[PDB]
Amino acid sequence: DYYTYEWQDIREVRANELLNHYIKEYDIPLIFNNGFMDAMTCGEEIYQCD
Amino acid sequence: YILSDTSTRVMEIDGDEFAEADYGLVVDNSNGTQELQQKLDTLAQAALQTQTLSFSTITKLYTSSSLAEKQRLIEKDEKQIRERQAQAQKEQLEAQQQIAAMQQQQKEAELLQKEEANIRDNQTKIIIAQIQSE
Amino acid sequence: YILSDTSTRVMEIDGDEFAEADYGLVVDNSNGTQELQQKLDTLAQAALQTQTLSFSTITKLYTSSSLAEKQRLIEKDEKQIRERQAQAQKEQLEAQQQIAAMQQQQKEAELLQKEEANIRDNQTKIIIAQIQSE
Ligand SMILES: [Mg+2]
Repeated sequence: DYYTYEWQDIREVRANELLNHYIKEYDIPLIFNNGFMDAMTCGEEIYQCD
Repeated sequence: YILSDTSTRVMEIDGDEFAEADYGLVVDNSNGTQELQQKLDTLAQAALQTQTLSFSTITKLYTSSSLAEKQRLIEKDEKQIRERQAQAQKEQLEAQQQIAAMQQQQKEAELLQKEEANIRDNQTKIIIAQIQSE
Repeated sequence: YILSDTSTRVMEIDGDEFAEADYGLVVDNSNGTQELQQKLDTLAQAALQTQTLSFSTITKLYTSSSLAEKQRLIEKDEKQIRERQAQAQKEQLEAQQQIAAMQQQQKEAELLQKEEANIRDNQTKIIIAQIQSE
């Protein structure tokens, strides 16, 4: 079934399987939610990805 | 564990150093991709009925989380069934034709029987004419 | 008592010293997994009617508590019906062929009888003319 797939498709599945996991693992929507409170208080909204 | 067999071998085909927005892939939460997601599941629900997508495929669509995998499953399951219906049309066509072949083979067998049935009456009429003439 | 026969056996594999989120499993109460539980239970009902899913398996889905268990159960019974509907079509396909097989040999038995019938009138006819010649 990967003969009907495309190269931009296999790169897109791998990108989502990385992103769908770690959003649910770290609970990233809460990390972005604390960052909005600094946005309304400083005017700054910064994150480090390490 | 979080990636597949084909997804882990992407690391070998070169250049993965380069950002994904250089290879045509962007992170997008916008009204275009929610409209494409709501279309692609409504299209699958319209394909679940009329027996175009199996119940194996639709549960893979609900647990996909990527608009291109769930696009390829609609494409893959349509090509499989439309191949199966085209060969089912073909096997039903040749079956009535071999039925048309076996009825034709027996009626010329009936036809060849009555002509060999007739001549052996005719040549034995020559025999019963022959014996008493002595 | 609270676990299955398979679920007590993953302890024998060398992985349960580590967290579950290292093997792709997280706890989730979101809009994502709540929509999946609706989409599996609605697809179960559309499979219950149109005779694709039995009443025994629907009772297993309601008391399943896992969104991947009831994914593997709807795919289980749908594979059970598609093999039965394929073999019953093939059993009906050979049944018309074997009736057509036995109707073929019986009319050839009507064919092979009348060629050996008429020659028997012929060979006794030669005995008639040979007796009168003496
Ligand atoms: Mg028990």
